[PDB]
Amino acid sequence: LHVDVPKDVTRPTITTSDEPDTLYKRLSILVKAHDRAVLDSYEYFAVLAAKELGISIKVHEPPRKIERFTLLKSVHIFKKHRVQYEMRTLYRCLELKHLTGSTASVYLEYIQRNLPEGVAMEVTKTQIQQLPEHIKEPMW
Amino acid sequence: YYVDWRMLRDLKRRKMAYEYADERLRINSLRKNTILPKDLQEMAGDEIAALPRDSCPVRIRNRCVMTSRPRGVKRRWRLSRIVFRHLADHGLLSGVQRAIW
Amino acid sequence: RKYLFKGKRLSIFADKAFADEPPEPEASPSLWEIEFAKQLASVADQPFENGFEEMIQWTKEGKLWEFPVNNEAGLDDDGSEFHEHIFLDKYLEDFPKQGPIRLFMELVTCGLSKNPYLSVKQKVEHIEWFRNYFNEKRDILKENNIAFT
Amino acid sequence: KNRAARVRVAKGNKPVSYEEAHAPHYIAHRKGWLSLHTGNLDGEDHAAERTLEDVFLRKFMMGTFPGCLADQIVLKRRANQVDICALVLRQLPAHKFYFLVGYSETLLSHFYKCPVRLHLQTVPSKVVYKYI
Amino acid sequence: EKFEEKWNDILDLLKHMVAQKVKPNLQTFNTILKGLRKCYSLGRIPALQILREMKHIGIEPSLATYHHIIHLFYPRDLSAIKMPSLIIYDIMNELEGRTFSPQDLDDGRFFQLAMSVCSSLRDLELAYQVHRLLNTGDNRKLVGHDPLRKVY
Ligand SMILES: [Mg+2]
Repeated sequence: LHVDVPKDVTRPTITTSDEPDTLYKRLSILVKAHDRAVLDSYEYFAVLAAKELGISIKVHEPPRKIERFTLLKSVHIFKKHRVQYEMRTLYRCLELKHLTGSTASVYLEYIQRNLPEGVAMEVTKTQIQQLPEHIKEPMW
Repeated sequence: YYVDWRMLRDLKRRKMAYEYADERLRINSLRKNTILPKDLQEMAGDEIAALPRDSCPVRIRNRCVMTSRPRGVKRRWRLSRIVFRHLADHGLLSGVQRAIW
Repeated sequence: RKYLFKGKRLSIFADKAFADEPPEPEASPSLWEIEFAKQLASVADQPFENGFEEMIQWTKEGKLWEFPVNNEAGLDDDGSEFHEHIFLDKYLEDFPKQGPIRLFMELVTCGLSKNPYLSVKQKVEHIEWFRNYFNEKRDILKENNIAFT
Repeated sequence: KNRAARVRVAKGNKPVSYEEAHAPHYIAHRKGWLSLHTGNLDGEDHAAERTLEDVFLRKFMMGTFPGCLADQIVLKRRANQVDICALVLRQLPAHKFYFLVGYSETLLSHFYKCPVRLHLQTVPSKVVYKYI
Repeated sequence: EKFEEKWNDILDLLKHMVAQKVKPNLQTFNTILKGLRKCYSLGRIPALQILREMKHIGIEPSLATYHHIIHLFYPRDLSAIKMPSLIIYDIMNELEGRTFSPQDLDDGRFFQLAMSVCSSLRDLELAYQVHRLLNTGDNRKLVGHDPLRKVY
């Protein structure tokens, strides 16, 4: 729009609670896909988004898995003649660090909503909390 | 309409095994142990026998959902080798390709 | 001159020192109140302007998953607790306190505690089934020197 | 000889599309996948159910747009959303397409209990990759 | 037959609303102003008094409430175009930057009526204020339906 622009765009309401926030020491995001190029683009989108929100991120490529199975090519007899099929799974792991619970929800929502088709995520949150009040003091 | 009469009989076997699962579980537990009197175990062996034969879960056969083929089926997709090959060879299965190596 | 908020007013009403004294739902929503609300919604009813507004509407209606993904969204097993699922020996009080029936029911309640696919209500039904089963077999048990209830 | 998904040679007068021209062994090499879901990835479930929905969704779209499909449809699942991307010939009037989209979307959203959207790209005529 | 009697009657309903300890709502005032659009000549002073009382009571005027005052102060079939009223300028100043929500059934009507009044006065600066109000927040949702969206 050249001349017609919103004036005061309405923004969602974010209210700070009185409950303490979760503290994630680590947050591993393992995305899976049949296509490496999609993982490269999603890795670029996710790493850029993390750096723009202040999150610390590292990326590595877990070894790929290929599952192969054999089938009978003909409809009837001709046993020795087979056809083989495979499914290739590729992995990209986004290891985030030192995240509060508010930062991990907004980031995960943003990147999960933009997860391309054919891509599956496996978030592995690692929360850190104090010791139970009972355990703190030995009681007989 | 299901594919054939063989698929219809199997469908009924699958719905009657679901109905009698709790019953056959509770009764069969009384037999798979050595802690209860053998008189009770011999009697529970007859209560399970009296249940209808289609409740028995070993009479279910995995058939192709689209052609009702009894053998040659792949359990992850529930399709026969012939039907699976038609969808796979046309690019219609997500991520399935031919294996060249 | 024609000041919108400067000048004489009707003065039939007085300043509302008391405000909204009767509650808004004085009675359960009537057809008249339920329908007027639907008409107020149509006043601001405009078509979707982009894919965001469409997804916002689907989310408000439950059609689209909420994010971040929670695999247990809306999945509460009767608001139970861990101790309810794991400690099930309270329900074995009717059974004999010792003997073969106690030894068997202990194995039954041990498995039920390790069952993640059943609710507490379903687990109790398994225990109740055996209570009625052994009651029916009172005569066979008595021959074997086992006394039930 | 292999007869699977191979549009065999005629006498140079048969117009095959890009998808039809390539045999099964070119999948993941020259041509991609028509459906993209996460159900065939490693350690993922519900492959059987996603595949059955695809078979139906293709037969439904052919009958709902009879003779108006220039190429096979592309199915894209994201979260619980389903997206159907179909190349459709410009045979029917414009207003008729709005009817079939509203109908086919609502009908398939109440049948599979997901949000379903239809994406139609109109072509003047079938696109010919080569004459075989 | 007589407006003075008719107006005094409608006021009597309002006086019984205070005897019975019933407090008026936005719709109550909107209804009175919509009725006043019949008597353009004699409804001007009464209409302003209503809006002053609306604020004192604590009811917040909605877009519909101004839509009715505009109709009453800027008649479409206005022969006296020589010296039009200036209230439209004051209203827009009052509503500058505010965001509005659906709270009546005539909220959509306001924007289409306001733009029309700008064309009659041939004031393009006022048209920018009206459109500028439409862009603040989500006011765009109250432009109107198909008949009034294309007129605005
Ligand atoms: Mg067998």
